Amino acid sequence: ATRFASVYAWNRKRISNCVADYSVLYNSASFSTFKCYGVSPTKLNDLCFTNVYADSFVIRGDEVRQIAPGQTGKIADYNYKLPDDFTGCVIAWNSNNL
Amino acid sequence: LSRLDKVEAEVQIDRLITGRLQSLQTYVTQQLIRAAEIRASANLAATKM
Amino acid sequence: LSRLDPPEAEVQIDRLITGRLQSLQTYVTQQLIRAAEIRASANLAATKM
Amino acid sequence: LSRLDKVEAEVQIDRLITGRLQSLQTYVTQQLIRAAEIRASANLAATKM
Repeated sequence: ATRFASVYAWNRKRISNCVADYSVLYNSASFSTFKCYGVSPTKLNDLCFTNVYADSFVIRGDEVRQIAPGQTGKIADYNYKLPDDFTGCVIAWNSNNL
Repeated sequence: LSRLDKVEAEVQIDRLITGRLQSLQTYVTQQLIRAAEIRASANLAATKM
Repeated sequence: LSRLDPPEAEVQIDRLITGRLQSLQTYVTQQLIRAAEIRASANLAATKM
Repeated sequence: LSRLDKVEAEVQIDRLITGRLQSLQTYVTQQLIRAAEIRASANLAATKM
C-alpha cells in the first residue's frame, strides 16, 4: 500500500472468505523478522481459519522489542496492546524508502 | 501438533503429560485402596459363607 | 502481587500452585491409608463388641 | 553439574527432582498399601495361632 496508518490511529482491515497463501509471504526474503506466537511459523498452511484481521501501522525500530504480547513499554501501555493469550504473527521489516 | 514445531510443542505437551499422568496415578491409588477395602469385605463374606 | 509483573508473575505462581497441590496429595493419601486402617481395626472392634 | 553454570542447570535439576521424588512417593504408596495387606494378613495368622 501507498500510505499506512499511525501507531496513534491504526488500520483494521477485516478479512474473510478468501483462500490464503502464507507461504509466498514466508519464502520471500523481504522481511527483518517473522515471529508467529502460538502457531508454528511454517505450519501456517495447514490450519483453516475463521477470521483474519490485518492490522498495519509504523513504529520506532527499537519498539519491536515492545511489540511482543505481555511485554511492557510505552507503546504497550499507552498506544497498542496485545493480550497475554494472543495467537498469530507479527511481522516487521525495515522502511528506509517505504 | 497441528500448530507448532518441535522445540515448543514438546514444552506444551510436557505440561500436559505432567498432569494427565498425575490424574492416572491418582486414579490408580484410589482404586488400590478401594480394592483393599473390597478384599476385607470379601474375606468377611467368605468367612460368613 | 506486590512487586512482580502480572503478564509474567503467573509463571512464579505456576510452580507455586503445583508444589502446594503436590503437598496436598500427600495429605490425601496419608489420611486415606490410615482411614482404611482404622476402619478395618474398627470393624474388628465392633466385632469385639 | 560439569558442563553448565548455575542458572541454566537449575532448570535442568528442577526437572530432575520432580519425577525422582515422584517415583519415591510412588514407591512409598506401593509399599504402604501392600503393608496394609500384610497387616491384614498378620492378624488373620495370629488369630489362627
